[PDB]
Amino acid sequence: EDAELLVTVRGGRLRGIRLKTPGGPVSAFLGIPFAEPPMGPRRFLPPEPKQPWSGVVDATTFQSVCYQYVDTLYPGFEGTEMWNPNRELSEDCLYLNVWTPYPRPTSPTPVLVWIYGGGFYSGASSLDVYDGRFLVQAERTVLVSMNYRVGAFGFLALPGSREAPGNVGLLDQRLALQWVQENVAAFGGDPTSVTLFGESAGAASVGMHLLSPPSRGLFHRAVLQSGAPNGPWATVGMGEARRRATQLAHLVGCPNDTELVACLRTRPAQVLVNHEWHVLPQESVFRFSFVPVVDGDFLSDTPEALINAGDFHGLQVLVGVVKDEGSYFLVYGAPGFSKDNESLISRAEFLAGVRVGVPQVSDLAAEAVVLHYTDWLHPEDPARLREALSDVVGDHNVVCPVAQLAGRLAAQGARVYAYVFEHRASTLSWPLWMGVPHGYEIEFIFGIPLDPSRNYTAEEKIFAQRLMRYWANFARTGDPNEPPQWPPYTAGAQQYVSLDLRPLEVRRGLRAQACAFWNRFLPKLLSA
Amino acid sequence: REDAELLVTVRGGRLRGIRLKTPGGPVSAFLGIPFAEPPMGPRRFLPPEPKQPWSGVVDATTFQSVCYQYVDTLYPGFEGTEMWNPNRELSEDCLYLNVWTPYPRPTSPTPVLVWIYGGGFYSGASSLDVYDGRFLVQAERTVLVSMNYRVGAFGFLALPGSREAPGNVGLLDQRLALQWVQENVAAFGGDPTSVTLFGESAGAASVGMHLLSPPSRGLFHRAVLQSGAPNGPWATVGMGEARRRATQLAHLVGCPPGGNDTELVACLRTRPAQVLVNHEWHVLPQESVFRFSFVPVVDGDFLSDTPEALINAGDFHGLQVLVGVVKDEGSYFLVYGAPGFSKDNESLISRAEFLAGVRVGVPQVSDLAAEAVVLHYTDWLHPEDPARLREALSDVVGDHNVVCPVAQLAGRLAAQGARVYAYVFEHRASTLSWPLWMGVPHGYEIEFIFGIPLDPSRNYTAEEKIFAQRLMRYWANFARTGDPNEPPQWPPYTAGAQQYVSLDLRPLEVRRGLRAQACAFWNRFLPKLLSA
Ligand SMILES: *[C@@H]1O[C@H](CO[C@@H]2O[C@@H](C)[C@@H](O)[C@@H](O)[C@@H]2O)[C@@H](O[C@@H]2O[C@H](CO)[C@@H](O)[C@H](O)[C@H]2NC(C)=O)[C@H](O)[C@H]1NC(C)=O
Ligand SMILES: *[C@@H]1O[C@H](CO[C@@H]2O[C@@H](C)[C@@H](O)[C@@H](O)[C@@H]2O)[C@@H](O[C@@H]2O[C@H](CO)[C@@H](O)[C@H](O)[C@H]2NC(C)=O)[C@H](O)[C@H]1NC(C)=O
Ligand SMILES: *[C@@H]1O[C@H](CO[C@@H]2O[C@@H](C)[C@@H](O)[C@@H](O)[C@@H]2O)[C@@H](O[C@@H]2O[C@H](CO)[C@@H](O)[C@H](O)[C@H]2NC(C)=O)[C@H](O)[C@H]1NC(C)=O
Ligand SMILES: *[C@@H]1O[C@H](CO)[C@@H](O)[C@H](O)[C@H]1NC(C)=O
Repeated sequence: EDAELLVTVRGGRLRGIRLKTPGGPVSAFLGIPFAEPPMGPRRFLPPEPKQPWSGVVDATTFQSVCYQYVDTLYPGFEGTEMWNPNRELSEDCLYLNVWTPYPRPTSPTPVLVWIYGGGFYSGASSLDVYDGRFLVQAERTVLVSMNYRVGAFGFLALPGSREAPGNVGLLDQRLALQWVQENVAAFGGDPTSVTLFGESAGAASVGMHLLSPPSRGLFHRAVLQSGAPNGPWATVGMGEARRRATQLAHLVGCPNDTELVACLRTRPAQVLVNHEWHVLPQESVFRFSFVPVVDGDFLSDTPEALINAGDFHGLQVLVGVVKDEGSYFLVYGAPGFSKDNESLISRAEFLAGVRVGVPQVSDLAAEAVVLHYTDWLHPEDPARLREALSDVVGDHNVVCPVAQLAGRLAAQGARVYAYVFEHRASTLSWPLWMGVPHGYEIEFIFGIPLDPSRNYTAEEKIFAQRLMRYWANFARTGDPNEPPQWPPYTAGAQQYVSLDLRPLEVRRGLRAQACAFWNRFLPKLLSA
Repeated sequence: REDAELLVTVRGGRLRGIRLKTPGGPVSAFLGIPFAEPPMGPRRFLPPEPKQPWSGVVDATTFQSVCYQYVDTLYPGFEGTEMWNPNRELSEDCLYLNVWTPYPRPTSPTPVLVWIYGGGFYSGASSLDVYDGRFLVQAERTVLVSMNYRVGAFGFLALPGSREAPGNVGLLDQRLALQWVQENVAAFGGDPTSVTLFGESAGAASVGMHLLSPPSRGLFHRAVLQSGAPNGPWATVGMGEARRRATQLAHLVGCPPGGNDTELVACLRTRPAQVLVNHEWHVLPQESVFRFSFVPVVDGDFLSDTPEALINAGDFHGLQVLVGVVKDEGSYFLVYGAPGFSKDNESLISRAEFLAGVRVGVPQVSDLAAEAVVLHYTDWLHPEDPARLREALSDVVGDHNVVCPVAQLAGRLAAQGARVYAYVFEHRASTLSWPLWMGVPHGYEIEFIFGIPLDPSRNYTAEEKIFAQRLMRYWANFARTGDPNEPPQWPPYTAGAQQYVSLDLRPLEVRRGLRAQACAFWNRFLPKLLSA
């Protein structure tokens, strides 16, 4: 036996596995139970701590993926299958993973905690693109990632009810963060230096832990990649959450809240998944059925309101976006779009796409979108319309929520660093018209290009090593700079850097003109 | 001993004119021809009546009186403002017109240009030096006509429905002059079947209203709209708001001691003309720039609908129009009420003064609408740069009142059968007395259209004289042919390509879009916003 792979947690003993990287070995502890399995009567309920076990838990392989919808838009296509579950689905899915250097560190080592995205309806810590071995070897951190419940299992809410209070998937995350505080030192990690990082709904999750006091004591720094808690998709009101939960029950043959949840608990998990998309109020892209609910407990107010009221002195945040946030989502419902065409849409398709990408707004609000995003010297140019609808979806859902979060946090005491990721991977299987699509900086942050079995260029590996150094520099010090400098983002100067194969370039404004529309004017329009 | 060239018989009787010297040769001028009975006493606020025939010879030898009007006092003695102020005595006896013709008189019928001055429907006169028609007639051998029309309350006070102050009588003054041209211009050598209206600011709005009023449209064949359009937010008023303004004016001068309309106007008619002028600005609903108290009223008679609706519903096949704007339409107006502005300094305003100026420049709109304006005209990478803010507020006022109304009319006329030519005038005269930050201000293309640089007593450069001769040729070519191009080309403006040309000392340059991004806000979105 190898003593470096034997660890005792508070719940008992674990057996890890030695992993190889091109830079040397890494210790991995995969599939550590941190909660009791949320099954049967535990479905929809907050997680409970895993009870202690005798013997040695096998922690040499990833555990099951939480039950979720499986994308079937392009079967067998690398660009979609890389996000699909790579382990069997199960409601017994509340496990987390710890990578550490080999041999295990003997001094407290900074901890990175990864929260995956997936629109709160999908995702897994076991995805190849989230493999922590390269970050841990290159930058000598401890990396933790957890599975959390998604879809109805994590976020179905009948607000005020106790059988389905909502946001339990966020409580799964919080329980994992409490687990890190209590046990990460046994792996060499420093519980006093925990940096949360996450992408899309993972970034939204990070922001929500920033705005929920019970979570704030469990970490010290935050990274939000291509997502924010204050967008139009990451939260839902109590009334609409109840309507969606009630329609799902009807769609699966179920009838007060007590009897409703009891009937839902009798249904196979896959039956809930098969009706998940049909509780949305309209055809759309970038909207998900079961998301965090604002009900006064986990979030005592809207994320917007909590961001505006917060004192954020002493917090450092790293936030950013990819160059083309909107393009990926257009093939999931915007008319005229496909990954196998040029998607050169007409004005009619553009106008129809605006209602799909900006759903549930008045005709006047939609007219305002069309005004801002039309070039009135080229109102019908297909290439310009394609780019414009990509901008609509990306600005509305990602760029402008991130810009507002960054500006408000900076103006209220936080040190913010902002980036735009502008390198299209040579490996990218999506068509050229999508540019740098949503999600495709993750493989570089995790050092995946260092994997020899993959086909990245020599320059891309150096680029990955640069990004891993920025991220780990930020985790260690709150400052990504290697001591061309990366300046903090401020509400006035609005400075950010471009991340690509070229050295850092400092620019001003995260789509400032467009985001003034989404963040300043449009909310006034919807009030009246 | 008389000169046969200076004697003309019109339908009302005989006239005697004068021979005008010009740098290029002699011109015949008949200045101060009565075309209506004097609208005095009981005739105040009433539609004009045709001038009754006279015996003997009327001396049409000098400009007649300016119609009674407010006199600008913002910068006393400043050439930039005094050039627009009355240069004849003020009088309600002011319905006279002017005819310039070549010397000797043309033998074959000659195209006619008819000028309608601007001045916000509250001021102006055909006698202003800058409207001297002698150079156009000499250079391009056309007949030039200009008329005085009543302004202010005398021309546009309206108690809608009443026959004692029906409104729009200043427009009826213009139409009667136009009827006079149809009936009499051939006696001067002019061709009544080739008449081109042209005007600037309120004169341009007037031209457009004659295009949209069937009884006027039969009296001309082509139109030129300089820096103005009938569909602007300042050029017309609704029936109720016109009544409110008339009733408030009467109240401020002691009438009645609202109520009965006949009683009210009878009391108004006893008030001295200057007393009404002294309270004219007090009836506006708020502090503003580019808003005028008494303007054409949309009451179903002269205008059967709003100019917007008439433009959208009209068939304009067989019409040629020439339209355009100056480069900085808004700047002149900011010193008349926008906080922080003055011709004397650089008017580098603050953000707070910019936001306050938006409400002055876009008066009587909801807070939401004002927010939309601020959104579109703020550079959110430089939201507080004083120079950018000054320029932005100029664009706000200029796009809202001139550029975008002109662009809407140009686009709809073109799409509905008219041949349209569009320009942007971008030469700042060497003699301009306004400060440099104002750029090319509203109204300062006129002197080049009328060829004023050819006047020996003024100091224009030689290139500006050549420029002035170029523009006169464009305008006269359009008057003769419907196309400013001489028999680099000036392409027609269409709703798609939206091409226009730049007028300056360099040869014509073709460009696209009359501030298309901005005017989409004003012409397409903002009306939708004001509807809920
Ligand atoms: C680009 O493709 C889209 C989507 O079409 C799908 O993908 C291709 C395999 C193609 O062969 C289509 O049959 C597929 O439906 C096209 O938009 C579709 O057009 C069809 C036929 O008119 C219509 O039934 C679908 O509803 C449309 N789908 C969407 C999402 O709009 C689009 O026309 C193609 N672009 C081209 C050819 O330029
Ligand atoms: C509104 O007022 C006019 C005012 O005319 C009055 O005529 C006399 C009756 C006298 O009161 C004068 O001082 C006024 O000037 C009315 O029009 C008059 O009506 C009278 C009688 O009906 C008739 O001879 C004429 O129509 C008008 N006389 C004039 C002009 O001398 C009008 O009827 C009033 N309307 C209402 C509803 O009261
Ligand atoms: C630019 O001038 C404006 C306009 O008014 C000036 O006031 C005179 C006293 C004189 O200074 C001239 O240059 C101008 O005619 C200034 O704004 C004025 O400021 C004064 C004093 O605070 C105030 O009483 C007026 O109400 C202001 N007028 C307006 C229209 O707001 C402005 O301050 C000047 N800009 C500078 C000095 O940078
Ligand atoms: C033209 O020049 C002379 C001075 O040389 C003088 O008349 C004046 O300054 C200028 N302009 C006018 C209108 O007189």
